[PDB]
Amino acid sequence: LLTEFRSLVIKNSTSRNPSGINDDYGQLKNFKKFKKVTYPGAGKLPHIIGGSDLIAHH
Amino acid sequence: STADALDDENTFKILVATDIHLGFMEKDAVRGNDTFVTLDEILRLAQENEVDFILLGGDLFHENKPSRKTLHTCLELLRKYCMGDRPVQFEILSDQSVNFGFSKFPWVNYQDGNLNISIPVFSIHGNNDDPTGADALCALDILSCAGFVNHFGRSMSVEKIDISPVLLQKGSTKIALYGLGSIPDERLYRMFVNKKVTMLRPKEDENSWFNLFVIHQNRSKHGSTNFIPEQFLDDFIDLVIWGHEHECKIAPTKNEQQLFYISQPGSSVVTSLSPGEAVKKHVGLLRIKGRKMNMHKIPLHTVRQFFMEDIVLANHPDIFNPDNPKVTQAIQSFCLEKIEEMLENAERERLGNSHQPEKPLVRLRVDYSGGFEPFSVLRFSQKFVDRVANPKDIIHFFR
Amino acid sequence: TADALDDENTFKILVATDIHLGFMEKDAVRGNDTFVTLDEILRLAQENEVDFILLGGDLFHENKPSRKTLHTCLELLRKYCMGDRPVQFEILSDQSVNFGFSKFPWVNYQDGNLNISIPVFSIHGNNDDPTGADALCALDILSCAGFVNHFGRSMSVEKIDISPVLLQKGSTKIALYGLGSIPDERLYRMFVNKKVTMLRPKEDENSWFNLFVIHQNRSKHGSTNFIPEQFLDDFIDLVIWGHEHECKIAPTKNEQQLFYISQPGSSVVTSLSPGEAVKKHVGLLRIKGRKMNMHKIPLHTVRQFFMEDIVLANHPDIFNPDNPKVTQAIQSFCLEKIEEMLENAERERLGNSHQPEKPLVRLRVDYSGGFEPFSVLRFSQKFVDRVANPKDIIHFFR
Ligand SMILES: [Mn+2]
Ligand SMILES: [Mn+2]
Ligand SMILES: [Mn+2]
Ligand SMILES: [Mn+2]
Repeated sequence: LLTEFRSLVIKNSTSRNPSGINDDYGQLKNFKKFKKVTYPGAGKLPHIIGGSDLIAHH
Repeated sequence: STADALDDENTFKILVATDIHLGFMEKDAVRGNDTFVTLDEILRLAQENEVDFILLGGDLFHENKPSRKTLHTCLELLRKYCMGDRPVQFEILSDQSVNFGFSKFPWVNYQDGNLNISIPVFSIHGNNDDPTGADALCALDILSCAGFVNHFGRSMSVEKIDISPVLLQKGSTKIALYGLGSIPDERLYRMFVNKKVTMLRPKEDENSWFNLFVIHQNRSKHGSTNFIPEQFLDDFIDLVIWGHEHECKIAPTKNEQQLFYISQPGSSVVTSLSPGEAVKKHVGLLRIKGRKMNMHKIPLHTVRQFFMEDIVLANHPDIFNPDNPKVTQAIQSFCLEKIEEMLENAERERLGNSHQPEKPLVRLRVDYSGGFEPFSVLRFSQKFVDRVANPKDIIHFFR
Repeated sequence: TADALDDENTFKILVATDIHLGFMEKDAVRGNDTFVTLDEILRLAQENEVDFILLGGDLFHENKPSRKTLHTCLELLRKYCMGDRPVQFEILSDQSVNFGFSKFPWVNYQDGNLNISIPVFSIHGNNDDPTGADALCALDILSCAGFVNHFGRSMSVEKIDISPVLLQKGSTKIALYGLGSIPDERLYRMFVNKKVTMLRPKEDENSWFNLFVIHQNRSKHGSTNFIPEQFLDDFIDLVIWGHEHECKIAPTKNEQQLFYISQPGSSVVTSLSPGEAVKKHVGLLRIKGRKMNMHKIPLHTVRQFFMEDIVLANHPDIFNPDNPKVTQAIQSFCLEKIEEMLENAERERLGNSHQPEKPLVRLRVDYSGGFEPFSVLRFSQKFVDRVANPKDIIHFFR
């Protein structure tokens, strides 16, 4: 059973603080770090200019 | 159910698959999409079961240099499914940089601040896709740099190998994942002989690490050192994902001598017409809780069906008489009947599966020992051109 | 003036083309130059808070890029495109029409899964045009990755409808017309047959800055082996000609068609030609209302190229065809010229550490008049460790 043993838990002088997300149930366990950023028009009906809105140039 | 209770905050749900050989026979007219559709099905199953993460056994791309279409299809599928919003409820305790040193972004994909990873993909490069070139790069490197697949288990040094683990913790459960990329069998055998293989273990909570190992090496012995004996590995390893062997034995099996289990998920596509390939393909959902484990095999509904049968003419002297001038005609008749029965079974099975491919694969192995003469395979196969996926490989004569 | 132009209603576009990424990769001396230049341009983009890059095509030199080339391209794009910088402009066109061939038909950043900070728009240049029954190109791979939005594809070859992508930021708006590279003769025939059309928005028709990128030969290399500028219509405001590698990034007014044409030129010296000699640049094109402003920025990592032609017949005093030693005098003069070239190269290099150490050289010699060429290899031996292309330092022609 015994083999090479090396302290692998990554704890520096200050132990690593796991990341989290708003607690949806109890204390939700999330460690992701993605947050899609907003762009203009977000949450707004798109003002799309297509189909008949475009005209061939004569 | 018992499985539902076993699905808790402290239970890992690892989906296991191997040897997708994506893009295999891509240029084929009939089998062209088999690999792609199979990958779609496996990823969809991963999503539906809400798996904590995927652990692919290697050989992800059939060719060492995947063709453009293959890479595009794989990448779009991964982006479509594995990118999402469902929370990931496990955390990494190891030194990520050590595990993924060869990547300029040394951290697990879902920890990237810019990618919305939902279903992280872990894998280990297989024989067909091992790093190559002076740069020593592989397709999994392309995907990883793109930010989809976490490529782990790389070997920094050829003289000596230090298989460091990635420590995955979910609640009270912890896992030590030990992956060893595909290495040529003779060399790895010799290195094991020379005591050049070492496995690091965490000094902390030593007994509390379900030691999970993955390898891509031949399991059967085809030569003096043209394989890897199980006896080499140590008993502290809890579960082993033997991947390279395409035949499926997904059911975990205990090694009495070594006291650890060995799982052979097998290929996700029938790359060859061999008896091992005939077994129904499956993909394993592994559950880990504490020091215990459980494996549940899931059928694939898109894997093109393979039916094989070995017929020995000499074992039917009543039916086959070599002296009989018309023995060849009777042989053809019986082979035709057997192939009809195989197709009947294939259609019967397919009836319940819509997505299943329509034309299954069939190979009849004929032992013509005893003076029996093989006949024109081409002319016989002419009659099943529209029925089977291997019209040119319906029968096989051997002695 | 530039600061005043830099407003919430002002676009900030970085334009470059013919990156020819990875070309001559395997070489020891210039192998890494392409990646260094790509890093330089991306870093310039990220430093000047550019709204979006508009690569003119040929983003990969080889139709099927090498594993290393693709890996490094993805690496750099990840390091310098993904971030927390918000994108401050908006799409107004119907997206699926433009990126329909992708299973995710929308501008990459509009996808929720990816944190794009600096969008990349491009077209497909000749060397990386779609090929195979699948009609996919490396830029399609990057698109699927969600890094580069490959726009301007043409579904049919018999008819072409260049649907613009409409981009607005504050008050200012842009119509971006991207026509991918096409075989020149075929495109010429299509223009002659009136099969070419460029759709326009009915709304505020005159308020849309019509910007049209194209990758085609400019100079007349044949009867129909190029694209006369007269084919374009005057409603187009600015044209970014991409294929030609001579850098002419200074906008030029064509008195006839009343449209500006800017030629960013390649970012790396692919071939030894006089046009390649000019110093390369990258344009921080700005747009506001119907007025535009292009400001060039030199690249500190493009391998230096010095070129000069020498007509021996033009120096009768120095060289006499009847002189038996004429070969040696010619060789001495060539050595002196090359030494002066190297001196100037080092002089200019001294001001930028990043610049490549071994400058490139190509000396064209017009040996007409009964003169004979001398050994190229023997003469070039003296600089094998001094110039980046020692095997071809001199060119003899008549
Ligand atoms: Mn395999
Ligand atoms: Mn294998
Ligand atoms: Mn070019
Ligand atoms: Mn070109």
